[PDB]
Amino acid sequence: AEVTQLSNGIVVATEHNPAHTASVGVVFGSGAANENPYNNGVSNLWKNIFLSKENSAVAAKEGLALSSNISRDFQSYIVSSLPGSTDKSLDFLNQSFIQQKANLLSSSNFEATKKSVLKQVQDFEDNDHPNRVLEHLHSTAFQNTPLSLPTRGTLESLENLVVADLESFANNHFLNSNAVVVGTGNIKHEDLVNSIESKNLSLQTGTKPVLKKKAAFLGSEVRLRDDTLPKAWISLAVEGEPVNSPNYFVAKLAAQIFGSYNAFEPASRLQGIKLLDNIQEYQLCDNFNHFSLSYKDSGLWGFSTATRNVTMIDDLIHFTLKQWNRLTISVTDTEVERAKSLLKLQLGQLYESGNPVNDANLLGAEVLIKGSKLSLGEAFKKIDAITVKDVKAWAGKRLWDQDIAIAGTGQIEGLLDYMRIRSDMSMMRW
Amino acid sequence: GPPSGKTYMGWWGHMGGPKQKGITSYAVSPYAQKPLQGIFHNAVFNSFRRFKSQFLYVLIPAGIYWYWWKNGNEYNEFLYSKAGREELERVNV
Repeated sequence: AEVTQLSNGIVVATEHNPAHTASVGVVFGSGAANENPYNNGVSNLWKNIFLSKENSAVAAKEGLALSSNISRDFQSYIVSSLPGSTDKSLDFLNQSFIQQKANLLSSSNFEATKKSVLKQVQDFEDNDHPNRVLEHLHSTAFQNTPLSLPTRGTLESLENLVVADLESFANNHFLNSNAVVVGTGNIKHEDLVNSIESKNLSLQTGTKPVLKKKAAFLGSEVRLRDDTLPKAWISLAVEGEPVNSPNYFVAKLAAQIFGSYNAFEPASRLQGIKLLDNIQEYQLCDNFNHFSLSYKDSGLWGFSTATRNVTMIDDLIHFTLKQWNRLTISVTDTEVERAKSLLKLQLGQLYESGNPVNDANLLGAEVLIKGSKLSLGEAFKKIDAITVKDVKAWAGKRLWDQDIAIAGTGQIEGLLDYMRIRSDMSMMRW
Repeated sequence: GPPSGKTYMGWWGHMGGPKQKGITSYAVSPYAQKPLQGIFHNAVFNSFRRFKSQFLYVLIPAGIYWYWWKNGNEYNEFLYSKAGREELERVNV
């Protein structure tokens, strides 16, 4: 199992499991959710300078690999290396987060980096519809609230950003109190904690970041109708459960019940999902996936989907929502059992991956909120505990007759009004 | 069933309109809205302005007509009274 965490002057957390490489990186407890409408896309802008060609060559010669990640709740800068070169990493991490906090931001590099993410983001809004719709789902579900800020940042606030903004953010967020350095792969705990404690100092210690206003959900919808697109992508959700919630898993199990489906992959159509009977007769969609996005303040439970059957979208939604109704009144026992097995399975492949850069992002995010990583074995214990009765209570609070967030793009003329869809959140009774 | 003539209105998914692009609509659930206010303070001095424009289009015709009726109506009354038994005998047959 493992997972060990110790303080010092800063807080360190590691997880070693003798495999191939080993990665070390600094994960900051602030991210997209800590930005503003006008400075939005600043973190995604740091991510690209840290991954700049200038800095990439410096670590490439030294035999390292750089990996950055920008999320809502957090931010991460990770360096991969061989098991032995575990010290080569820290000397680069520190070089770029202390020495080169004056370099890099030098023009000719910033302008190059900015022109590149400005295109990178313009490509995303023109092509990656599924993820764009999801981004807009957050945008409307949590509108005028922290969580509503898109990770890559807007295309406008991006071209208004100058070095100063980058610096201001770093000075306000990249701090000792709001940070966690992590190490996964095969590097031992005592090896890191000491190598870090070698070079003392603090660098803005005792400084706390500017707080804000708790994120909130709002029943709303955003429809980006584009008739020139060949499909209709849509995502829909309700207020979910935040990480470190009594129902963190109960909610995650409910999503696994309806799961994911790809109409073109033979095995997918054979799944044990009652909904798949209703959707395959007239092929209501090409694919769909259910999720249970959790964050520090709130979350989103619902599903995403793409469809070519533009004249029958109303049924896609109808059947899909009639199934969600079941979780409050008729979810069977074997539906819950199947979910557990498949939850455990997909949950395991998530934690137990052959890439430490994944493991890092998972260790950091957790210890950066609850201050400790929940062992995979401990999870299974909770998952197997969950009863049919549990799923129904959760559904009664979260799902039954509750507001919803809708977002769509492409040929969505057939997606009926908010009130029509909202109505399906329940069923008639005597 | 057999086909039918081309109408100027299809149905959801092929309503028969022009291809739409660039228009983005946003809306909020009636559940997240103030328990039906609007009227008084916001939509009280906004109403009736929607019959301030139109008013002249109805009023004048109504005016011209009510005057015409009332007027010739008085003439009947006069004609069929002593005061006009002479005017009557004149303009009758």
